[PDB]
Amino acid sequence: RRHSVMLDCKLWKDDPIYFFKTLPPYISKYAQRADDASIQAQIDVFGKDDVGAMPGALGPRGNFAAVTFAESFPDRVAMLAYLNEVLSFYECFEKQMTEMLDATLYANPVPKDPKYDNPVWQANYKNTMTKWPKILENLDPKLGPKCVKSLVALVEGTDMEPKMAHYKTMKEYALDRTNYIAWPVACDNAEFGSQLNLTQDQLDSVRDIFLPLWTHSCYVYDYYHYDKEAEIHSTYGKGRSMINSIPLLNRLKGLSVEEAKAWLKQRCFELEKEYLQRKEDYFSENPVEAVPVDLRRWFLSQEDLATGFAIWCATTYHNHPPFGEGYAAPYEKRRKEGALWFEKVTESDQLMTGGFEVRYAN
Repeated sequence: RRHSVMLDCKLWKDDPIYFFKTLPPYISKYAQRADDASIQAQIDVFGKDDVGAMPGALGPRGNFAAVTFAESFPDRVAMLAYLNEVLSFYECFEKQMTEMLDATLYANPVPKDPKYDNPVWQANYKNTMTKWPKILENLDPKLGPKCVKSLVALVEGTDMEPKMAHYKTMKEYALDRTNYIAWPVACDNAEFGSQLNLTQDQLDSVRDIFLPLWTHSCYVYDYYHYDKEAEIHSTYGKGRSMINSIPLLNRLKGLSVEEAKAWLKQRCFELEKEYLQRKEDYFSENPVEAVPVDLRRWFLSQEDLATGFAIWCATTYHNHPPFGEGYAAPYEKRRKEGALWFEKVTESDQLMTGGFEVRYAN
C-alpha cells in the first residue's frame, strides 16, 4: 500500500508516446523537493549562472526521481534527485568521476562534447562527487554504500562498443544495455528510497519476474535517445559505434530507423504483457496476502521505475528540445518564489539550504 505517492495526472493515459497500456505512472507527493535538489546539483557543478548547461533529470511531466522512485520518503526523494542529476553528467565528466570513485575504467572513454572541457566545471564535479556519497551513506548506512559500489562495478564493467557489431540477439544486447544505462544503480536507488528491508534471496527470487521491465526501459531509452545519439555520432567521432538498439536492428533485421522505432514500441507493449504474465504466475504460486510487505513494495517500486522512466524518456529535456535551456523557466520560477540555494557545493555539509528541502520557500 502506497504511503508517499500518487498516480500521475492523465498526462499519459492513451498518449501514444507512452509505451504502457495497463501500468500507470506514479509521482512523489514531494516532486517539488525533487526539482529543488536537481537545481542544487546543477549549481554545485555549473554554478548559479549556468543552470542547464547539461540537461539532467528535469521534465515537463515530472522529475526523473519524482516518477521513478515515486514511493520514496521525502528526504530520500531529494537525495535521489540530486545524485541522479549528478550522474546525468557522466558523459561530460567521465574522467573526473572515475578518479573520484578511485575506479579503473577498462572500457574506452565515451565521446566527450568539447563544450564541457571547462576546468572549473571539472573541479566542481570532483567536489560534488566527494560530497554526495557521504550524505547518502549517512542517511542510510546499510543501503547507501550499495549504490556507490554498484556504480564502481559498472565503471569497471564490460565495454559494449566493440560488441555492437557482434551481438546475435536483441536479448544479449539488452542484457548489456541495462548496465550501460546503470539500472543496477536505479534498482539500488529504488530500494534505498522506500527504505525496504530485503534479503539478497528475496531480490534473487524475483529477478526473473522483473527482467522484462528492465528490457522495456532499455528499449524506451533507445527509442527516445536515438536522435541525440545520432547527432553526437555524426559530429564528434564515428570511430565509436553507436550504442543503441536501432543500428543493431538495422543490421540484424534490415530495418530502417523508423521501422526500428516501431519495432521497439511494439516490443515494449509485448514486454509489459510478459511482465504481467510473470507477475501473475508468481502471485498465484505465492499469494499476495502471504507475501512479505517489503516484497510487495518492491513490486510497486519496479512498476514505478518502468512507468516513470517510460513517461520521462518521452518528454524529458534530456532527450528533447529545448534540452538544457528547458531548465531556465522552472529555475526562475523557483527563484521568484524565494527558494534559496547554495552557490558552492563546499559552502555547507548538507545537500540543500534546508537540509533536504530548501529554505525560504517549499
